[PDB]
Amino acid sequence: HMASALIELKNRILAVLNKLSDRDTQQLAVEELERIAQSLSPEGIALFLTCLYDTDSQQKSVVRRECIRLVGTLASIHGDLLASHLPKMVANIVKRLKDPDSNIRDACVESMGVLASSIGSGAVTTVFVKPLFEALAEQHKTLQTGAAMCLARVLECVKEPHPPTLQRLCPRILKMLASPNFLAKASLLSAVGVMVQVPGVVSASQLPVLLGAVQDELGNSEWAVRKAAAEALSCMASAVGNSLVSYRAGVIAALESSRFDKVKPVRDSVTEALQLWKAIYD
Repeated sequence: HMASALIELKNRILAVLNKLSDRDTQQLAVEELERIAQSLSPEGIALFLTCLYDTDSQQKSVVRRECIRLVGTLASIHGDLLASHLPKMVANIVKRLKDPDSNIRDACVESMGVLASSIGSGAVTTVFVKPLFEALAEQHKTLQTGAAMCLARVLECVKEPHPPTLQRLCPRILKMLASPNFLAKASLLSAVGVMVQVPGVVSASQLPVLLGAVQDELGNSEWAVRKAAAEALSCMASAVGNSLVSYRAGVIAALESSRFDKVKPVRDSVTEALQLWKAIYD
């Protein structure tokens, strides 16, 4: 009775998902799919997700771009009633972090924001972050650059950020910054820039350690990692400057050197940061 309804649901969904391939029908098709998603049982949800997870797999770009968006769109329509699926959902977005396609990457980040804001205190935040760390541990660049961007988007969107679980994170970030086989330092630096702006993510006692870590990447030989390092320093200035006044002399000294950098984008970045660290009073 219900089970044959689900087969008929699948049929209706598949019928629309094929309209995502043709480009003139693409938005008709998403609109249809969002309408299908608005009226849906628990079991209809699970079926719908299923369909998204399969069509996710590796066959055309616009299609999996849009299936990733709809994982997001689901979350924002149903909130908590969709909560126990969160792990399969996260797992299925992280899987696509591997594609060296920035359209997919953008979709993946965006959806993770939506998930984080829409769905569900406590170790809800665990179910989002563990997969990203496992991703950052894997040795691919495309993957760890993207997991870095998701990690940022997630922390600034998460509705109820358990600080305890979030504060056990800074140790592993330090470790990834220290290692010289970490392939994504520039993006991970960016993420630190966001994380210090997010109340409750970095305990004040870990800020100084992390400032060291960041300031050391002004000596990296990837110029994009040095640029990112300056930028992260600017972020810590306007965000937590006054928390770090003791270290101010240090940072300005570092940057007074770094501003002579061979590479204009590094100079330009170091310049903004220097002015900002010079601007702290409070």
